[PDB]
Amino acid sequence: RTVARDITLLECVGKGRYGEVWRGSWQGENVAVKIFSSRDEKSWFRETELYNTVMLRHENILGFIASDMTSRHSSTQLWLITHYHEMGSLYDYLQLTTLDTVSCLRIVLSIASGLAHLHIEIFGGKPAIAHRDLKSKNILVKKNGQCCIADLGLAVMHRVGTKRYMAPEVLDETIQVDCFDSYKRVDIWAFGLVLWEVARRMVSNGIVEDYKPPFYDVVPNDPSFEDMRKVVCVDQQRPNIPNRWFSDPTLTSLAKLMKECWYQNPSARLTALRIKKTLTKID
Ligand SMILES: COc1cc(-c2cncc(-c3ccc(C4CCN(C)CC4)cc3)c2C)cc(OC)c1OC
Ligand SMILES: COc1cc(-c2cncc(-c3ccc(C4CCN(C)CC4)cc3)c2C)cc(OC)c1OC
Ligand SMILES: COc1cc(-c2cncc(-c3ccc(C4CCN(C)CC4)cc3)c2C)cc(OC)c1OC
Repeated sequence: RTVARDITLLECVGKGRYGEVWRGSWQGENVAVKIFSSRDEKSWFRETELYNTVMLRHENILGFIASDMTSRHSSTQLWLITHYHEMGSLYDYLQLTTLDTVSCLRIVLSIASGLAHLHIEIFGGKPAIAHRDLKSKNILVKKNGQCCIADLGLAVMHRVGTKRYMAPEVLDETIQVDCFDSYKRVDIWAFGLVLWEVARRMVSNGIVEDYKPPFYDVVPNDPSFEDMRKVVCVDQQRPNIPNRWFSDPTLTSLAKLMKECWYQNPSARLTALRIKKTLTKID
């Protein structure tokens, strides 16, 4: 039996402290190849351990293909190989695309669908999973207008999260760390922020907001843990809802939904399944 494993790396589509992502080719088809820095080996191990536990398969979860460890002279090479989404991240896409009502709802309901799939325990099945680093750079846009959730390097089954998206209980270190539901409620906070980022790009009455990240007006770039704690915990600020949203029934409903993801009390926040149901009744 022939096992053709060689992947041709073609173009770098992302570089950071995590390492690099490449468009590659295997047997005539695009794949995405994440090459980990030694600094972030634990993210490869965690995502590989999760996929060795449960082979997640969902239209709104980035599709797993392979985990590879290769011995080198003086180092270990760690690759994660997935489906390739040529439209890139939601963060990328929102910069220079605006949305209509149908495309905005389709994006957010697809994210909610992927998140509820992670969060749910299925018996007889899958363990419940919290993501712990949900953000617009960790969501990819597919050609059919739905999105998928990426990067399970911090996920927990039943590195810290991106500080801009951290829930108040994470910033004030009150999170109930032994309690799995706490981690779902941290994802819901982050989902609300992503919902806000997308909703801003939905046109109503000839108006749209420019792309901005959550809290762009109250924290610096690369905000510190203290910068975030002061805004979110001490002053209890939340992202602005522009007046123009209140002329549009879809954005009026989405504003209500995002507020129900942002309660200071984590147990007051909506569940991913309740968010899905609410989105299916909008429009
Ligand atoms: C090891 O490494 C890599 C391997 C491959 C790869 C290439 N051809 C064929 C395969 C294959 C799949 C599945 C079976 C099954 C068939 C039914 N039988 C009852 C059990 C066995 C056999 C062979 C694979 C897995 C790709 C890779 O990357 C693109 C690899 O590198 C990560
Ligand atoms: C890793 O990824 C890819 C792998 C392959 C691939 C290559 N050789 C063989 C296979 C295979 C054959 C047969 C079985 C059996 C298992 C049990 N039996 C009861 C029925 C089915 C399983 C596996 C596959 C899946 C193709 C891919 O794409 C076309 C892959 O994706 C990029
Ligand atoms: C968030 O995280 C992961 C993401 C991915 C991933 C999957 N498909 C496509 C991409 C991508 C492709 C292309 C662009 C650009 C470049 C071409 N053009 C100039 C504009 C568009 C951006 C992004 C990525 C980055 C894979 C991962 O692992 C293998 C990730 O980590 C888990």
